[PDB]
Amino acid sequence: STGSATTTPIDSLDDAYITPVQIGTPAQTLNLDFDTGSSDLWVFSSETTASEVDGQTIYTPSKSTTAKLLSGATWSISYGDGSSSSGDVYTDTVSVGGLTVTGQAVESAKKVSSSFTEDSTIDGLLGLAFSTLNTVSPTQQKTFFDNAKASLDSPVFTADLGYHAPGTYNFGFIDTTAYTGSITYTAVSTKQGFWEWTSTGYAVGSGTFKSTSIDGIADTGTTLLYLPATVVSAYWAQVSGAKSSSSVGGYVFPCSATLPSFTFGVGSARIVIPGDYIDFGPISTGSSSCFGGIQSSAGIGINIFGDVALKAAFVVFNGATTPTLGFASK
Repeated sequence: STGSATTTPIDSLDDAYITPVQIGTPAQTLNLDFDTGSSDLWVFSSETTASEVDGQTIYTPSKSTTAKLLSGATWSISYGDGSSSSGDVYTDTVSVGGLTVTGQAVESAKKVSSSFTEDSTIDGLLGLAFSTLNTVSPTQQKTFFDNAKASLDSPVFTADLGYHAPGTYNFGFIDTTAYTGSITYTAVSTKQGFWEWTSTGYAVGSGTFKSTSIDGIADTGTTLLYLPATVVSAYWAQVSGAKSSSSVGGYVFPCSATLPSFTFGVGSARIVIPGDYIDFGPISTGSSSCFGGIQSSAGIGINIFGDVALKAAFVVFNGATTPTLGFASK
């Protein structure tokens, strides 16, 4: 089997991408944030505290003839940005782009933090990291990809995120028309539960490539590119007037500036992030200070190849017995 679904930016800055997902019988379609940095499929639901729902579409398990309470199971998750959610669990039929999994754990939110309530465009998350990170207790549950894997033509999914445009998540096949040149594959460590890999270096603009190992994760659920402070300083030093602002929370730059590209290495190959992908716009409406899309990871504990980096590439998440990541230009 295969599946193929369009993913659409939630706003004009590509802050996140939503993909329609069919849950239950008859289908209830919710727009979920596919997140290769986490491993829970959770939704706003008829059980979510009413004051914490503000425009989202909810899953109502009582209206699904295939929903079953997973008795005794609870979940609770906290994300790198400080947001969180928790609740109980049903199993139900879940389909993405024509690919159907029966008995998928659907984590029903009883509580969500304010950032989720305040974003009416995201109805939940669909985690695509390794199932060892799933938070369901006392019996950890498998991700959608883990459940679908055996049925897929090939045990892979691909992320093809658009810049200011829709893109595609495919499951079970690699669309050879969706990229240019060849795909370069690189080793993955699953020891932390992430799609963790080692970039071979970077370049700023037309500058010389610096060969240096940068361990980080491929995370579709994080907006920006978070890299070591040395690398980030070298980038922003090429933008006149750019500075790190403690009050804003990272590097800002004059909105009048033209940004240089940023290149990252995948083995001997190179992925170029155009400068315009690094512009996240005014820090507040009408401001001439703009927020940068490359930020320091020094306070995170891990480097993160978020959407800024991934949307410059066609990315293969190879879930074979020994997983690997592939990157191609497009």
